[PDB]
Amino acid sequence: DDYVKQAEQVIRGLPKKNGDFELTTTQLRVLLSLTAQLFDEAQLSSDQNLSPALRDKVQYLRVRFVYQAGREKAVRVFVERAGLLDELAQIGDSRDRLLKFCHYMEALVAYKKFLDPKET
Amino acid sequence: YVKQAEQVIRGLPKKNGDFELTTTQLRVLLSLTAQLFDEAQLSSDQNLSPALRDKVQYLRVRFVYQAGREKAVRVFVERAGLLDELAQIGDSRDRLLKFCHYMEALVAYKKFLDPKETS
Amino acid sequence: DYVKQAEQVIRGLPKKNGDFELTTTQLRVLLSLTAQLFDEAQLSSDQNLSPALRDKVQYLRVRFVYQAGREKAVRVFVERAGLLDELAQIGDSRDRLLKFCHYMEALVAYKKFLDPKET
Amino acid sequence: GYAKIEITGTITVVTGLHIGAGGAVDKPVVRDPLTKWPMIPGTSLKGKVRTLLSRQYGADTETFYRKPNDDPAQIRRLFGDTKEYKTGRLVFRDTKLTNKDDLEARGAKTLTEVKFENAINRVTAKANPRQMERVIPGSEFAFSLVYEVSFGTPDEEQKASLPSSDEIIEDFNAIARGLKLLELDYLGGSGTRGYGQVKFSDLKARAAVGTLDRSLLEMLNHELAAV
Amino acid sequence: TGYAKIEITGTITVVTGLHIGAGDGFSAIGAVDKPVVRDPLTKWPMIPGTSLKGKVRTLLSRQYGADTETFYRKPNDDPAQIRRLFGDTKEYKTGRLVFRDTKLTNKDDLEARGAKTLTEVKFENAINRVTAKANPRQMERVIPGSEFAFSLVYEVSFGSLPSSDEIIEDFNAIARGLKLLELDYLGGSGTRGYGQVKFSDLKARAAVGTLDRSLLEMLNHELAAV
Amino acid sequence: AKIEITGTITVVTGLHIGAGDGFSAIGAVDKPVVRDPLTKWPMIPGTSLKGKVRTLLSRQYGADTETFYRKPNDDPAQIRRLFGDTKEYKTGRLVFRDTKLTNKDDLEARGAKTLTEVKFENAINRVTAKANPRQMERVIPGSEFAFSLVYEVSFGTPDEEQKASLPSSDEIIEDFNAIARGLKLLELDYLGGSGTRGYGQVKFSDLKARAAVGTLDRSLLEMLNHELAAV
Repeated sequence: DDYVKQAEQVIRGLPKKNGDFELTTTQLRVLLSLTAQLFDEAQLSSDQNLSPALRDKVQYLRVRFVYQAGREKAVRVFVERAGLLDELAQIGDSRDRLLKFCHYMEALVAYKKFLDPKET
Repeated sequence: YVKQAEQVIRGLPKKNGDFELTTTQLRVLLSLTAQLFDEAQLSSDQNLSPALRDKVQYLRVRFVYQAGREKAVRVFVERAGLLDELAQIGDSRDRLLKFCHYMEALVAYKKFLDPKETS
Repeated sequence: DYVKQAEQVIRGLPKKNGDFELTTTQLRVLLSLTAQLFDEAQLSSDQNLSPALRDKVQYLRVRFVYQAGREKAVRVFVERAGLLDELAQIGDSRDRLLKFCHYMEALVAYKKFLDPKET
Repeated sequence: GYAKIEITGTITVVTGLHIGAGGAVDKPVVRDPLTKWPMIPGTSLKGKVRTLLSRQYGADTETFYRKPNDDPAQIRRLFGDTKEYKTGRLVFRDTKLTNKDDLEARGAKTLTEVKFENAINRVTAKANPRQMERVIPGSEFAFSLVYEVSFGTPDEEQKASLPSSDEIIEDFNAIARGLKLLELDYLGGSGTRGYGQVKFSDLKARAAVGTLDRSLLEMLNHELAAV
Repeated sequence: TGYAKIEITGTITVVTGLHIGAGDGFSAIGAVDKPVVRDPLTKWPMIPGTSLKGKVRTLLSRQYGADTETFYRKPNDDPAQIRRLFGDTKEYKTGRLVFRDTKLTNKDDLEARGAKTLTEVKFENAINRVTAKANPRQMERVIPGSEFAFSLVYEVSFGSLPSSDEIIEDFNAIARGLKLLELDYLGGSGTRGYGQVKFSDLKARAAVGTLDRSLLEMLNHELAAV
Repeated sequence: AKIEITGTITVVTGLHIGAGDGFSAIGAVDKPVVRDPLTKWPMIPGTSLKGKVRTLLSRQYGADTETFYRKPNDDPAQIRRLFGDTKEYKTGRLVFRDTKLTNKDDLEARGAKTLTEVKFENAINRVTAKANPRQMERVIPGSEFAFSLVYEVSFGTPDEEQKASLPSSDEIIEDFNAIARGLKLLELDYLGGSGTRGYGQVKFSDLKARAAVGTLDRSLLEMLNHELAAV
């Protein structure tokens, strides 16, 4: 349950070869903006155990991460370090992991931007 | 650490004639920390019930994500040392309040050294 | 002379618009709690502070500077009467604390008096 | 005993709501200062229906109604007066945030938004912000009020004039048209910009104490559904 | 069937605010000009037993009346069945119910829940229907979580003495008369979102005197109930 | 005396109404969009919807010969008769609402999923041979909110200087013409802001009217609908 501490070190496992980053935040807006949309109604269900209308909906989020993993090598090592596709197998059991997974996922953006300039 | 609040303003960038941070930059912080410790007062037991040991961990996600903004907030957290004592919170209620009592002493000062002339 | 010199500063703050810009309604959060401090400061038998109350003169102290920055008349009124310094050297005992609770009482009664203030 | 008859009910907001009472948050809701929840006072529910039910019975057949006490009989019957005073008949309970849990369990966390705004002056189209903190639009409040058999304490010579059921059953239409327009109208500040569409739900009268007959009270609820 | 002083415990608690006021007190801070009935020493909010008399005096005179309909125009015009508790100049009687004062008991828990100033300044307003002008005011009331103790006694028959049933139904007349006040206002600014109170733990005992056996649990019935 | 204007609003373009700071601010860009704080659906605020109608009407209902209407309290007295000011202390007769999203259980079946999209834009600034990135956000143009507002008439008197400032059944039609020409340009101007970028055109369907309370003229409220149905 302490995986918010895990995001402090699994961001440093990103291979940063120039001295700079290579997995900048800009590539991730097709990832982090689509996990928000299921999250907003996941809490809205009063039932703990999910409906089959909600078990199948996470599956599109799963296959878009493997589309990105086949797209970009940076995402392919981003997944298998923090084990996203590993935790996305038993995420069809109940939402408490699905709640803890996106809670983990929100922590991955944090120290990533902490080392990024982000001037607009 | 109320005297630290006068001390941290002696390091923030004001050489350009004006100030960098506001209460508007750290506004989303104040919608969370003020909501937090007013649920800690009604807590009768000393150790935090698990319903808000993640809510203080919700903040620790937010603070560094808010620290990932423009360099006005870059000076602010580390000259305050918010994060360095924010991981310490997870067990007992008392200095959780003094954590909030520190930043409430802080945000009462950090935009509030003459923002109307912006000086 | 602390119970008279609150007059040449309740005069000394200026109003040119006809009405006193420092309303007495502007202090109903500083002076609804400084009553609650005074109601248990005097019930204390010891000369020094109780341990549960030296934070109370600190918790009140930031509310002075927080409501100082939130307004513009209070922004200059407080340090011109110097309530930051008289709260700086107050943490020892109730010797200077009950000077403070009657220094504000010298200032709320004067500010009621030097206004028309229909009620 | 011809005693007091309790009307329960439930208000639920449909959009945000903002009852000012004055972090650097400028315009809050009325904060119930023990539990720091949002509350709805019984004063912005009496002083607002008196601005509507004294513009429905009155202000249609040309009544100016310049002061808060020139109001008609069937208003100053209920809402109380200083002059005639049969009985002050509308005790309004203050009320607070009922479902703190379901507002927390179903996702929302901070219990009070900071909804922004902006000013634009067409001398120079310059932006001046504004922040109107409202209630969460699903914040349901409980809603209670008590009626009574309203036995008159008269300044007037009509001594011991007890209201019977026919005077009572007029008032439930005044309960109906009191809140029927109130669902259509505001409650809170930031006037005529959309805040405070509310929906009064589950309205029920209930003979809490008294000797009310069986036939009456179920017909007194018939006005309550007419809104 | 000898002597009895039935003492009544319990804890009243404000649910809403409460603005039972003192007119011209001596609190001297500002818009405490609408004060609450405070203690003079501790300056903690309290409740006079006059009001707890003068609400159950009033709101049972129109509940035992306004059914018998004769309006009971003066506090001797009330029937015996109220004034044999509350007192009259007609029979010169001493009352029979010493409604005691009570003050702020749990100030300690109110510092545990972080409640800061013990008296919250509930603002209100005046809107005139032609001008639509806001005339404000600064009305002041107690914290809506605070709790006061509850203490009344009830002397037994002395004058050739009220029998067993006169103890029973008249004590039941209190509990009938008390649940009215629970659903009624108590403080000042009635009918407008103030002055509602909550009662709890209301039991009888034999604090002194030779109280009987059957005639106590009947009195621990309704007052524990309502 | 109250008469509610039932309606429905449908967007056809991107809409970036309201950024501020971010209520959620986790999954969005540095320029966010407002959202229903219980459910995170992009609402429409009743402020800019009033903040557009008042500022579209300082061109057609005035500003004829270099009169700025430099602050909108200097509006003509028809605008004060609808909105209100501190000039006459009137309550206003145009009470809006706050309108949230409605077709959540329709947009997912019409092939749209993400409920909003960050359309990447450029800023080609010729300084040091670059095309500046910027990532403003739009909303789905197949999304339908709802619409309502109520008109109210104080038939006793809404003011103080005269004992009668009420509208009878004659003043309503110039107000509905000011509703007609009010919502007219908004059907071809951007509902939100950040203009000259293809934003905020909406088509009001079913813009009918229902009398909330009272008895009205049978012919009136349907010829009033002509000024509703025109725009």
